[PDB]
Amino acid sequence: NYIERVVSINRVSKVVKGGRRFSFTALVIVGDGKGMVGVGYGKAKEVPAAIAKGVEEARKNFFRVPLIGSTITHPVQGEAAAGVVMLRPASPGTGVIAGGAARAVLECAGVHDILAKSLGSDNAINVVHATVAALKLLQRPEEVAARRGLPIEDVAPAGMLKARRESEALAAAAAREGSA
Amino acid sequence: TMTDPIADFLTRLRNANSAYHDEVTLPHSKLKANIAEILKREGYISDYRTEDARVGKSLVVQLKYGPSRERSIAGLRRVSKPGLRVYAKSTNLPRVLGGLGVAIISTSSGLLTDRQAARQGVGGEVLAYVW
Amino acid sequence: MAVVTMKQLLDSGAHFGHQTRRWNPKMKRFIFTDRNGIYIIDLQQTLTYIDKAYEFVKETVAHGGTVLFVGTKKQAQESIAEEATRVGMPYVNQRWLGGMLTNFSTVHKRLQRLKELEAMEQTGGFEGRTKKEILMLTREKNKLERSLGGIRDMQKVPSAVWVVDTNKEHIAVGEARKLGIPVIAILDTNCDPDVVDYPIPGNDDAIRSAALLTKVIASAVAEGLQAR
Amino acid sequence: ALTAEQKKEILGQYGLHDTDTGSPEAQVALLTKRIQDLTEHLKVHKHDHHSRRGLLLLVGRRRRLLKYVAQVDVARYRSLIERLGLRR
Amino acid sequence: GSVIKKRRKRMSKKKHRKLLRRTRVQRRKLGK
RNA sequence: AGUAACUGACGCUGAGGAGCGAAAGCGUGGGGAGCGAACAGGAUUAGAUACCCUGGUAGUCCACGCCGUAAACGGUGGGUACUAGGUGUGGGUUUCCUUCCUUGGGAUCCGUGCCGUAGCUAACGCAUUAAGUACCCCGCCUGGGGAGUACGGCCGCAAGG
RNA sequence: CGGCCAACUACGUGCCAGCAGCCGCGGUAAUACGUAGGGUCCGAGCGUUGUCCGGAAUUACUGGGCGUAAAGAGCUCGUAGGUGGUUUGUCGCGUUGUUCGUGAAAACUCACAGCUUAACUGUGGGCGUGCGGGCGAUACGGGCAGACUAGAGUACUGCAG
Repeated sequence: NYIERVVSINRVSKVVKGGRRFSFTALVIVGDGKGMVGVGYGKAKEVPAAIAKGVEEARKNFFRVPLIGSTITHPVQGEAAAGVVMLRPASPGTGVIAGGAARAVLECAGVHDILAKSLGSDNAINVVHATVAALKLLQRPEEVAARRGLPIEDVAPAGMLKARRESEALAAAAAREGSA
Repeated sequence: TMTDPIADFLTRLRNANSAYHDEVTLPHSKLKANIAEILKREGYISDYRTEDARVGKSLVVQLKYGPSRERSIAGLRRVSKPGLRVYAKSTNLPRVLGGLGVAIISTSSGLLTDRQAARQGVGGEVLAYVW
Repeated sequence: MAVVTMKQLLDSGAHFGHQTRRWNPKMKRFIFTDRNGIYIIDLQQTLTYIDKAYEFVKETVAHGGTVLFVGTKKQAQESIAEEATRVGMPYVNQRWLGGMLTNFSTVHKRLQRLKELEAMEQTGGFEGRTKKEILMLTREKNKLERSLGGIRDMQKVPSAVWVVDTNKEHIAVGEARKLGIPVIAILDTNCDPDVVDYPIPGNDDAIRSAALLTKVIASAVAEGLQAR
Repeated sequence: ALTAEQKKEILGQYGLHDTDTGSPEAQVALLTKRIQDLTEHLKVHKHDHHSRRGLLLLVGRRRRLLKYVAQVDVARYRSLIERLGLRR
Repeated sequence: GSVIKKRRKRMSKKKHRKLLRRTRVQRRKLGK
């Protein structure tokens, strides 16, 4: 039950003694819609073979995306070969305000109301890595309190707890209203 | 020559933290002594000590690392550098890591952090971010 | 818990291993002093990790964790040959052909070809053709039994904790780490201790320290083999 | 350069006590003696371009020291200039 | 870098000095 | 480099400004063995204003001035603090054995090389002599040609900058 | 009505006629040129021009760079300027809290009301990011009067070039 987003198809061709040696590459992203995404680069001689090989590589590169409700915790800015992305949280009811390659990763993780920007290279491959690096630089409310050796409320702000606390109650009741 | 001992206090800590050093020896000063107090209370370092040396005193800062050998400081940044002084009014204060990271602000009431200035309504000159 | 007596550790010697040109440590507890140009391995830090590793394998093997056999350096091959044969396990002596645990979709069919050729040989297909093919048939059979020996019984998505020749098979330990069940080794003093969760200080050239260490773990995994 | 006795004569006569060697009085008095000797050398070795640079690195220092005396005290700055014969 | 950029600028330099040489006496006339 | 005797922040950078600045080149006066732009022939070639060969003048040299530009390159501005090491080499100091010399080893200060972590880079690669981590001050960049050209101005005997 | 970019086929000529914001479509068979048939976006409106902002983090304070892509002056000395080791005493200029006066209406906000709804109109807060007074505060920068020796500079003894 993962949504799959193909973001690029490029036909690369090595030149050999008799001509060229064309081949295809794909950059599909696989995401579960709740905060686990992975990227995958599959190269093959045919596009349906390339899209497939990218997929099996993607499913094995999953990693948790720390969410509060349906939006990331704090502003962040990661980097890749030359890509720069500016993930920043937003209030509920905003939509995924992101560009070309950043949308695919963000809409596969399941973040819903986030602001982004692409401040560097505009490649499909590099921007995908840049947003992944920015998402890996993310923290958690209970994790930071663990590092600094303090109770949670002395570290994270009151508004951050309210949003986190509310998300528990809304998710819990709808879960027990569909299971019980 | 040296133009910002507050800056080298932070860059010694950043270099030493990345290299997994366990002690950092710095020249001692009243301003640097007070900053180390805030880092200890907010829980970013373990302990600090003011000893003596050939000509003056000396600060040693016992750094803290996690039980699985992970860092306790995600980074440090100097804000108000010489040649561009950054003062924050009491109603527009900076917010590091959204609300998780913390800042050090030098105001008339003493070296206070980000949350303390909001609870007391005073403002002053920003010094640095630690998160 | 020391199986070998404390005084006989002094008679055995624990101050060997390398010179001051190829030391690459990052821990200031594993450096005692510097004399003779040879660093001093601390016995206290050796026995602490020895007991911790002894307990961890004890918990692992009682529940049913597996560790397989490997070895390539010239002062450890003949040691494990006796131990493996007594315990019945096979061993690999020459080649950890790089990319064997990740590439089980290629080396598995090699185990099929051997069993296809072995079943071909048990049938008695000898002289229907030239003998050059059968000469190379036994050459690759011996090559496969020389390079891949312990893979005969597993069929169980292996667990790997043993590491041999850390420094010179530095990419053989990576291929284990892509699916990295925790690993142990006899510490090469030029190898970074932090990467391996149980860096056991030993000697990278001495057969006495090589054989005794793998004999201790071989006995430890044996008691858990008996008490299944 | 200056012999040890040549310096010891200038040092005592200009210094503020029987021990000083780094007072601004002592250094300006020493540098002025070195400069007057060097520019006597450059009057017959016109092309000594590398030794003229050493002359320039000393006059720059002497002006640097003289500026310190004038800042810390005007009376002691005038007393040094007149006793040595400089202009600024 | 590459030498093509240098011999691209070198030709404009070489051509211009030729122009000054050819018009050396005429320039000193209209310069009065 | 050693001793810390001496003053007690006197530091750093530095718009304009000033000095120094390979080679070629200019002026006045000397000098000129070899080498030699220009210039003659000889040869190769379809053609040789060239490579090759035989000759040869300014120059190359000295004294006093001028010019002020080079791939004037580590193509890397100056100062300061921190961040694993291994091996060479050039200066100055000293403990462990002493033959009582020194490549005996040990430690520390200052240069100069090769390799190699963390980190950085588009990559090549840099990596305690950073292109790593930070602070201060200056110069410079903003698509390629037109063009570092024209016009105006400053400097220069001129070439020209 | 190609990708951007919401919307595709037949027919008439084929380097012509033409289209065209960029890549680019027309060398007698085109989703891109005229013609019809369908389709999308709007709608008393729809397109093209001219101008500005945006995307352009493409003058970057927020928010960039200089080894090889454009970018470190050929190198030093130094004027104005910028910048400032440890510490004690003091002022309150910068900095900061509160208070008073202003910051005139409309405008853009928020709330409410009235035009049959809206456009439009009215009432009350917010704003008016600042300026001039009084009352504190003294952590930082700074002015003043001091104090140290770790920076910098002298001294003495050697040393290499």
